[PDB]
Order: sequence, then structure tokens, then C-alpha cells
Amino acid sequence: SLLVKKYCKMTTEEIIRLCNDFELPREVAYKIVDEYNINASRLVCPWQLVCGLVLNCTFIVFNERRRKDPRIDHFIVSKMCSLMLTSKVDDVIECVKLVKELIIGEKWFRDLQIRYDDFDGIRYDEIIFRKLGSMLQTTNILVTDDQYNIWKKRIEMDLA
Amino acid sequence: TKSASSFLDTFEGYFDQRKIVRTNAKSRHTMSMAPDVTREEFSLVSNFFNENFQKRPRQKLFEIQKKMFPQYWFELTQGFSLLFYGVGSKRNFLEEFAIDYLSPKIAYSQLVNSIPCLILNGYNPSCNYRDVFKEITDLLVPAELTRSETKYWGNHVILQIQKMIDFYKNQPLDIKLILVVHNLDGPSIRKNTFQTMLSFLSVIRQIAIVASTDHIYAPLLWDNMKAQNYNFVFHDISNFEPSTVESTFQDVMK
Amino acid sequence: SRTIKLWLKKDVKNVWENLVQLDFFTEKSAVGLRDNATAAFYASNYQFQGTMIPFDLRSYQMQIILQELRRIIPKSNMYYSWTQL
Amino acid sequence: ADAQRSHYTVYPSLPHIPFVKLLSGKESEVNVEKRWELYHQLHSHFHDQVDHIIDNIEADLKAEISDLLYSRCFNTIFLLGSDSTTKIELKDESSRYNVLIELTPKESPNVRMMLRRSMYKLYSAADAENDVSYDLSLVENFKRLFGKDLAMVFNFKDVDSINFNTLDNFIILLKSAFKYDHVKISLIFNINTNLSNIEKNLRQSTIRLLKRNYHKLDVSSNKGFKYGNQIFQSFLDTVDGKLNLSDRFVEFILSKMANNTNHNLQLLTKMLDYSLMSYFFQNAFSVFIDPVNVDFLNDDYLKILSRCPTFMFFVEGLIKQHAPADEILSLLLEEFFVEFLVRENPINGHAKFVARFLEEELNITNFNLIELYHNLLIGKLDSYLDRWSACKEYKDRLHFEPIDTIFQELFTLDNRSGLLTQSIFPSYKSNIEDNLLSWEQVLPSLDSGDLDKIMAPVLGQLFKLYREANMTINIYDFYIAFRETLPKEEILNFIRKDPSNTKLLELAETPDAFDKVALILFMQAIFAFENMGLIKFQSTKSYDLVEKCVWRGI
Amino acid sequence: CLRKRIIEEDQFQNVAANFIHLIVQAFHSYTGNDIFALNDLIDFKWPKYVSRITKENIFEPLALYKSAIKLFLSTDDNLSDLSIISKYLLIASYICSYLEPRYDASIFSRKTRIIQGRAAYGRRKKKEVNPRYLQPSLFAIERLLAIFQAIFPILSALREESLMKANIEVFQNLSELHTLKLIATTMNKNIDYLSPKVRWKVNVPWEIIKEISESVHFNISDYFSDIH
Repeated sequence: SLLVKKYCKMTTEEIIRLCNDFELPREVAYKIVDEYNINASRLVCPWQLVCGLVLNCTFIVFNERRRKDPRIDHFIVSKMCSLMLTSKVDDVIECVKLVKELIIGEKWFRDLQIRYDDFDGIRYDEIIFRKLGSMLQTTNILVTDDQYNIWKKRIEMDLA
Repeated sequence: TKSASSFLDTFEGYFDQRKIVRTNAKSRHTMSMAPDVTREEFSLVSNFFNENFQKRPRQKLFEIQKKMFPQYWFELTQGFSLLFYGVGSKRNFLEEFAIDYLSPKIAYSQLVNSIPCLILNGYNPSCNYRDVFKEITDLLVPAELTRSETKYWGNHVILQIQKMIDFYKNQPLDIKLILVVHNLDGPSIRKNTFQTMLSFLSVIRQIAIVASTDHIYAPLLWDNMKAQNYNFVFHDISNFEPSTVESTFQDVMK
Repeated sequence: SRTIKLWLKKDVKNVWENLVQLDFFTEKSAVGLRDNATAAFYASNYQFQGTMIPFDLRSYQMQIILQELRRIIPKSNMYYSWTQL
Repeated sequence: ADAQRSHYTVYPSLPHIPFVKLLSGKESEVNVEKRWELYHQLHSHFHDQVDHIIDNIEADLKAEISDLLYSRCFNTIFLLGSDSTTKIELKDESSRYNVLIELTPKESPNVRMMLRRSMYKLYSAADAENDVSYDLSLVENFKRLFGKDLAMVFNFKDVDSINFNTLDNFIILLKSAFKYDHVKISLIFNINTNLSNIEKNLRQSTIRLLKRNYHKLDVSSNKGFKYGNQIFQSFLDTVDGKLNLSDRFVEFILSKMANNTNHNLQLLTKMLDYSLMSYFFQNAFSVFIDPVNVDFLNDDYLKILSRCPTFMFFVEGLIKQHAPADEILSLLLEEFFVEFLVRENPINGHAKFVARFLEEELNITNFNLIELYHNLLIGKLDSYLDRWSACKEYKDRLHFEPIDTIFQELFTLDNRSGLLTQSIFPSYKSNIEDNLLSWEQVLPSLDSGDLDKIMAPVLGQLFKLYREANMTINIYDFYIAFRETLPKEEILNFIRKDPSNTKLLELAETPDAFDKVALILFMQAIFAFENMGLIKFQSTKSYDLVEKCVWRGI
Repeated sequence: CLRKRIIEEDQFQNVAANFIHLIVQAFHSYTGNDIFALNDLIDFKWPKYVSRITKENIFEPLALYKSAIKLFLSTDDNLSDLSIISKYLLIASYICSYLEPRYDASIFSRKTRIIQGRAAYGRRKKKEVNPRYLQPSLFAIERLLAIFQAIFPILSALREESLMKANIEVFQNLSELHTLKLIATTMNKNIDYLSPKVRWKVNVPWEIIKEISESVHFNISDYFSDIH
């Protein structure tokens, strides 16, 4: 288990290797590098911080693919347990929640949230009406128009 | 002065940030090293930054918030009191909602003058509950107490409001008064008699209650009986407004 | 250890109230009976802090000290040895 | 100025329903008015039954107190969980005045005021159907003045709030009336906490006095769930055949109803009411709970109803069961929508059936109909009925499997958006903390554009440094930390954007300009924090250190 | 009752006097020399003593005493519904009132550290005075809410954040606890609830909070066993 190993040694090359197996953009990868570098002397297990950083960035960058396909959300963490050498998935989401405290309110995290238009899993135009307590907020008990359209196209493909 | 604490949030952060700092680890930095600023340049820079910094996002957000105005009107017609809260001044929002929107809608739906709006500036420390009830008795003309209803050195305001509650239960449910309360958790209106008076007025279905709160601990003011009487629907309206009107009663130099 | 029935807390509460009533105990820093009717009227409209906390936590002081009890309690009493520390 | 006044009245200037047009504004106004009137009949049908239930609570509760109050000591009644709102009645009993005396803690600062108010009320009530002294000699002279015997019923309201020394001395005072042969005294105590909390505050001789004849009465609405079940059943019979209730909604109702004990019924009424308002305000299919609107089918109704997952499951089961493709494309509907919205949905009538069978045929009364309805919704009614050890022989008669009907998602009360949580029971201080910390979920990011783009609003920027700091903050070091985040060049360019303001242009070319601007903005945000309650000055005349008061996530 | 008991199945005066001396011998240490308290005890225990009078007992005083011996071992002069949030707020207020605020991280802190640091070590040596025998200490609102959050009971858990935050129900329950005077303040009239100068303290004894904690199956004694 890579999350158990205390005071371990790592370089930026391993960080780029982890960030290139998730196909993140390069600026986000160097911001992950800088975020590890400004905390590197004070982590009991730096792989905990790195795991939370890449998981929180890969939730944000592919928010549209996660919206149109939830199984990607069941893929990515299921892939990353293969890289942290852990069988249970609870420590990975614990890493996500523990790192989430340390980067919320940071300027680059907020700019990433703005430019991908992703604030805790939804766009601004939905979160403003859930914050206002609107009765007309787009609740999710039906399916969206894009999901309905791609499902209708897929079922018309498999009909003939 | 960032803390050397492992935690930030929850009780973990609360217990981790309340540790003991040694005397040599403290900073003896004072206000004498700050640049000297007079009142006039304070006023000049504040009214410049409060009128040009982030004004366009505040304008667009405020145009989003008036799409909530029919839902606010519908919640007021079903007997709920509106409580607004958030970061920033909510005074302009409350007067714009109650005067420019809500009173003509109530007056036209009850068909010729519009509904009177009684404004309570709870940010004013001189807000007095007896004079507010004097204005209410001029606006609503309730029946005066008889001799058996005065009890024995009772509070005449509370007994008169209880008589008003017993009267208005058998009246048509048409709104006769719009009570706007800016800063319901303000320095004098947060007291127990003022809150009791306002919750018993909120019992009456013919008075619409639109209130705002600024303190982070404002729901501590209301127990089960006052929460039942107030009948609040809560609405978060954060706008990061300057709040320059409410700051005139405090000293910004201190 | 060296028999006497040990009474429970609920029964000792009545003995405690009887000892307060017989002026063996006195509430801490209590003024008591005021000098004039105006001071008594001012006191009667004040809510004292001792009247709201539970009875087991009220501070009290002795009107008779342990040395005086050793002076008065006879030698043949079964609690005479505990009038010394 | 009106802004500097204590209060002022504005007679607005007058230069028609709050429901809006749905279907992206393409709904007709006829459907909007029909939704309005439909909501009004549903709300009236629910609230008439609720008013009748509340009146029956009042009538039966006065009946129980009147039974316990009648048929040389006090007659003591302890009303547990009372909340002291009920009007207690006394009968007409000839040759005897029955006088009822209400006392609150506000009317009881000392024993003298208790006796003076009690004898004033006694004399006023005796005169209502030569001045006297308002003391206990009015009690001993009552048969000399008025000729009949006296029965005083004292009702102490909010007994957990009255000073107990005053109440003990008042009971000891009222003990003096036992030597008069024409006086009987009843005491009614509105106990809110429990009886053991009351007797630990009274003296032991007073408890021995009160022990001669006392009656306990649980007067709460939680006892037996008899009044909550009637309100929930009234809501069910309002929406029977029209609307469904989700298991999430009923679980939310139970979880919120557990958190409030003294005021349970009107919280339930408020929650059901707000769910009904939310449904009739957000859903254009509400007109289809009336069968006369089935000619109001348009296109946008069809594309909204085609995204139902029950329709999704039904058509994929249809392509599982039907090999040819011609019948599948014909459905992908308007006529098929009509024939299924008139289904009976007999779960409400069966819930009434098991309710009356549990109450009147098995003599079991301690059941929550809301919890029973939740267990019937999730399919575990047998696991709810196997507790009393008497429904074992009736386990097979009361069996019910849930039928996940088609297009029930357009007619249901749910909470999967958190609207009921954000409106009725919000996380108030958590919402304030999260709006301060994040702030990009509040203010839009439109793309002084440069300074708005690269500098935060001042309160959020102050909160970001506030949260990462210690309990005790130096104000000057806080200002130094706040000044480092600000842009030193773009702010000085921003205050030079307006050439009309001359004093700001004069102050901009000062060599100490940026520090002055930073200190002004910092001080304004610090006083905003102080007014919100986030910080506290731990002094009176220095104002050099502050203490953190609020932590995010608590 | 006595003349009903003799028909259901000087010496009457003998058995009444014997009951009076038995009451005095059982309860003189409790009542003292109070005529009134012994009169109440006689009135309370006379019908329960009459109800255990038999033909074998009417002329045998020692056997009649042994038949109704329960009336003389206990005085029995007594008269013998909060929310879950109110119950845990009362427990947390008792904890705040009787534990000093410099060791809470040594009891309640449990969460995994990403940043290097140390929690509180704990109290070094135990005190030999039980602090619940004294008056309660004063605390702030946020300490009470922090300890209440600590002691309240607990891929879809990723978006859960399973920790209860102080919403308006918690503050409403706290205000209800204050208006019932199970919590108290430093001032009693014209109370400024929102001032940071106003502090809070518990207002229940140990027995009340003990039966409250056993009502919710909370181990409140485990926070007091190691401290003294």
C-alpha cells in the first residue's frame, strides 16, 4: 500500500507519471507539482496528498464525461487502487476528502473550477438556484435531454 | 500568520487551532506601524471601491435573484414569513422586493392605494418596540383593551397583540400590512420582548413578514414556540454588498 | 470497617433542608434580613443566583465550627471521634 | 433620511397570481390558472381536516382535564408535556364559585405579586357574576361577602420557568387556606421536562404535602401518535388518486419529526404544505391530476414525459419481449399517457385498512402511521408488524408488494434536490461559511474587468486568511498578510480609471497610496467580520488582537 | 380501612400505637423531631399496613411487623421526553461544564493527519476531587457545538460528508434547552444571546444527565473515570 508508507521519497518525474496516466492538462500537472512542493516538508505520507490532488483534479477536468457516463467515476478510483496497491476503496475517498480541506479556497483551484465550470459537481447556473432555494431548480428524477437523445440514437442503432 | 495546524475544519480544526503559543513565539506588532488614514480618504476609497469593484457580477447576480420574487410572493400568501440571510447587505434587496414589487402585486390581487410597508431598521440601536407598536396601531387601528383584559400590571402591547390575534382569526385572509425588518438580529431588536412581539405579530396571517439577519448565530434567538410562531421559510441571498448604511452607527476608526 | 445504616441521597436531602431551616447552615455571602423596608423591596424584586442552580450545588457556610461541636458533643456519642481532623 | 430612522412607513406608489409559466415559458395562462385553482382545492381539503383535528385535540384535552379535576389538602394535577396553551373549563356548580387563576413566571417575581394577582383575579371573577385588600383574608371572608363556597383552581403555566423558591413559598402560603371549611384548592402544573426534575427543585415537606392526592397526565401530542396519524391520513386522503409519496419524503418527514418533540404536528403540516406548494409551482403535469385537462396535451409535455425512467424501463422491456421493430417505433404515446393516469393506487386505502385493523381489531395503539407508510413503501411491512407478537397469524392477510407504476415520477412528492432542506431546515452558519470561503458559486465570473478577474472580493479574501490562522490573530500581521494577496499595480491603475474624481487621483500618486487603500479595505472587511460575529476583540481600549469565534464545518 | 379489614376477614388502639412507635423507630433519624413529617409518614403508611393485617397477625405484633416490613426500610415520600439533539446537547454541555478545555484533543480527536503535528497528550496526573461535586464551568457556543459534533452518532459515501453540522434545528433545540433552564447563562434578564461576552453552563445534576445518557445509551461515565 503506497498510502501507508511514511516519509517516503519521490521526485517530480513520478508526479508527471501519475498525472500522465490520467491525461490531465499540463498546467494542472505543474500546479499539482507546486502544491506538493509547498507542503513537502510537512507530510507524514506524501502519497496521500498526491492521491487526493490528482483525484480532485481528475474529477474536475472530466466533469462532462462523468455527467454523461457515471461508470468513469466507477473506473478512475477503481484504476487508482491498482496504483496505490490497495484493495479497499475507502482510503482513496478518505484521501480525497482529506485533501479537499487543504485546497478549497486556493486561488488556482477556484480558477480551475471556473474555467471548467464545475463547482462541487454542477455548473454555476444550477448551483445558484439551489443556493437560492428555487422551486424551479432542475432536480434529477428524470433524465436530461442529451442522455435521452444519445439513448434514442443508440436504441435506433440497435433496432436496425 | 498562517497556523501550523494539521486541521482546518470541524471540531478537529477547532481543537487543533486552540493550542498554546509561547511568549517568544508571539508577535508584538501594533497598530502604530500601520499607515495613518483619516476619515475623508477612508470615505473616498470606500465609496470608490464599493461602486466599481465587482459591480457588474453583483448586478448580474441581483438580476438572477429577482426571478425568485414570484416564489417569495407565493410563500408570503400561504402564511410563511420570509427570512433572508447571506454575505453582504440585504437592505436594498428587501426594500426593492417589498415596495417596488410585492405591495402592488398584493394590492392588485386583492381587488385604490397600495399596501403600506412599515420598515424597521434593526441595525439602528435606537429601534424601540413600543414606538413600532404605536405605528402598527395607527396603521391597523385595533380595538383597545377592556378593563378585564389589562390583567394586573400586564404588558399592554403583548395583551393587545393577543387580542389582535384572536380578532384576525375570523377575518378574510387579505394582507393589510407589509412588515419589513432589516437586521432582525440587530442590537436592540434581538432582545426577548422585541422578538416575542414580532413573532406574535407573525402569527397574524394578515401581516406579511419580510426579515433579514446578519449574525452567524441568529437561529439561537428562536426556541420551539418562537419558531412555530415565526413560521420561517429561509432563503440564502448572498451578494457581497458594501453595507454602508448599516456602518454609519459604528465607528470605523476603531 | 472497625452497625450504622448508610442513608441514601434522597433521604439526606430532607435532613439537609431541616439543618438549613434550623439555621445550622447559611447560604454563602447572604445578606439575610434587610435593615429597612426599601432595601427589602429592592431585594424582593431581584432573582438570586442561588435560587436557580440545583440544591446539591449551593454554597453554604457553618454557623457552628467543628471545634465548638467538639466542645459540646459528649464523649459517649458515637460520632465524637470525627470532631477532630 | 429614512435610512437613519428607527422606523418609517412607505405608502408605495401603485403604477394576477404568483404562479409562473412553465415549459420554458411556453405553458398557457389557462394551465397556470388551473394549477393555481387545483392547488387551492388540495390545500383547502387538507387544511379543513387539519383544523378539525386541532379543534378535536382542544375539545378532548379539555374533557380529560375536566374529568381529572372533579369527581383538607390540595388536589394536584401534573400535565406533562403541556406547553400551556389550553383553556381550562370549570363547570357551573350551584352554591359554589369555581374560579380559575392563570399564573405565568412573568406574573410571578415574588410571592407577594402572586398573591396580589391571584386575589385581584378572584375578586374580579366573583364580582363579575366596597373595595377589599388583595390578600388571603379575601379567601376567609368569601362566604361572608358572596354567600357561597369557594373552589380555586390554580393553573401555573411554564412551571420549568418559574423560580422554584417563589413557587414553594406560594404553595406554603396556600396551605393556610386549609383551615377554612368553605375552601378547596386545586393546583395544575404545566410540566415540560419531567416530574423528577420538578421534585428535585421543591423542598421535601412540599412534596409530602403534594403527595396526598395528585394525578399525572401525559398531555403531549406524541403520546400514542393519535393526532399525528390523523393529520398524515388527512394528507393521504387529500392526495389519494392524485399524488404519490416517495420513501425519501416519508423518511425525511420521520427524521425531521423526531428532532422536534414539543411542536410536532405543525412542523408536519408545514413540511407537507411546502412540499405541495413546491410541486404545484414547479410541475406543469399537475393539471393532469384532474381528468378534464387531457385535451391540453402539447409537444413539450411529450418530450418532458418521454424522459421518465419508468417509460425507459417499459420500452426496453418491450424491445426485450417483442422481436419486430415496427411496433416499437409507433410508440416512440399521447393516447398511452391518458390510460394510466386514472389508476387507483390502492396503497392509501390499504394503509387505512392496516391502521384500522391494528387499532380496532388487535387493540394495538402505539404505532406511527408515517413509519408504517414508510415500511409499506419500502416493502418491509412484515418487518414492521413482527414487533407486537400479535400480527403473526395476520401476516399473510396484510401482505402488499409495491407496484412501481408507469409515469408516477410526474406525480410524486420527493426530495432529491434538497429544496426542503434548504428552505425549512437550512445549514445556516455552514452556508455562510461556504459562501465566504468559496465565493465563485455566488458571484458570477463574467468573461474594471481585470481587477474583478484577478482579485477576490474583500470578505472572501479575508475569510481565506481567517480560516488558515490560529485562534488569536494580530491585526497588523493580518493586514500584512492581506496586503500581500492584493495586486499593487492593478489597484493603483484601477483608482486612476475615473478622471472626474480629483481627490482620488491626488491620493493615487502618493508614495504611501497602496498601503492606505489596502488598510481601508481591510478595516471595512474587519468591521464586517465583527458585525457578523466571526471575530471578537478581546479587549476594550486597545483593539490590537482578535479572537476567532466561528469554525467551518461545525 | 381498618374496619373494612376486620370485616373482610382496646387492641385496635394497641395496634395503632404500635404502628406509631414502629414508624418513629424506623424514621426518627430521617424526620428528626418533626411532628408534621412523621404525621405525613403515618398517613402514607397506615393503609398499606392495614392491608397486611391477618388473623395470624392481629394478635402477633412481631409477625405483623415482618409481614409489612417493606414500609419501614424506605421512606417513599416522592411523586414517583426530549429530542435526540436536545439529549446530546445536554450531554455535551455537561462535558463542557465539567472538563477543562485544554485536553479535548486528547479525547475527541480521531481523524487521520496529512500534515505533521501532535495532538494533546492528555492530563498528566489525576485530580483527587470529583469536579461534578462543584459548580459547573462556563463555555462558549462553538466549544459546545464542537463537542456535540464529536459525540453525535454517525462510492456513494464520497458525496456524503457524514458529520452533522449545526443547522437551525440544533440552534432551536439549544434555545429550547435554555428556555427550559437545563442550560443557563451568566445573566438572566435582557439576555444578549449573540454577544461573545455571554457564556453558557449546564444546569442539571449528575443523576439527571446520567439517566439521560442511559436513555440514549451513551457512556458518560467513561469520560469521568480516568480524570479522578
